[PDB]
Amino acid sequence: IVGGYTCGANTVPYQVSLNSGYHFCGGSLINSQWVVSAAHCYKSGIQVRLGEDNINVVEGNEQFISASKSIVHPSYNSNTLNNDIMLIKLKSAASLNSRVASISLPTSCASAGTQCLISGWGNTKSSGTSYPDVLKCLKAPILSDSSCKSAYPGQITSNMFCAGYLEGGKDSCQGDSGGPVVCSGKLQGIVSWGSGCAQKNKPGVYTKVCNYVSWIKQTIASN
Ligand SMILES: Cc1cc(Br)c([O-])c(-c2nc3cc(C(N)=[NH2+])ccc3[nH]2)c1
Ligand SMILES: [Ca+2]
Ligand SMILES: [Cl-]
Repeated sequence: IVGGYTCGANTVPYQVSLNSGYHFCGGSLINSQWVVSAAHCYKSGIQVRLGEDNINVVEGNEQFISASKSIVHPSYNSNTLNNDIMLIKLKSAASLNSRVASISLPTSCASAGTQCLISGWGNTKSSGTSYPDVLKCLKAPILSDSSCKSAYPGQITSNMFCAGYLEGGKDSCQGDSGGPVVCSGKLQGIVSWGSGCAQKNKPGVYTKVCNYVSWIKQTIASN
């Protein structure tokens, strides 16, 4: 997260860190046994780390659970990143409490101007790499579809939306991929891609979760 602030320990209880010997992507807990992340964060050997604040220190509240299976959307296109969503089933259910809690899926899509909270342990520098130890947060609005398409002509599908600042300086970045974009208490986006990080007129692009709620429910119900 570039231009964001320190969230504060456990203030984002649905945030998870996907780990393979190091943090490589974020994710959101939607119930005690399932996490939603981005398809491009897929790899085998994933350990889901819940209740984290400093990812390099065991401070208490952490729950480390191995992934039992990861389900990448069947129509995921790695070249366009269209359908960039993945579900991860945990080997055992997590213990939910005030520090580890799930976030609700939306019933309707959000409108442009909606203010959302984006969080993650991704890079904090737009020109260079500085990875933080604690969770960073950023409040960012959803942009209109015309501004989004004007910024990325021919690359925005109906399963994506832009959120951020066109002046540059505040944005999600590598390492934040897979994490949550929460607006009014509902998970509306998943950190997916963008051109560089925090560059002027190149806002972040997010997977539009409201388009996948029936797919997530049906897939969870059959697995
Ligand atoms: C080299 C590399 C590898 C991976 Br895997 C990423 O997810 C990314 C990446 N760049 C990103 C840029 C943004 C942004 N909002 N500007 C968001 C997620 C990103 N993820 C970059
Ligand atoms: Ca820790
Ligand atoms: Cl277009």
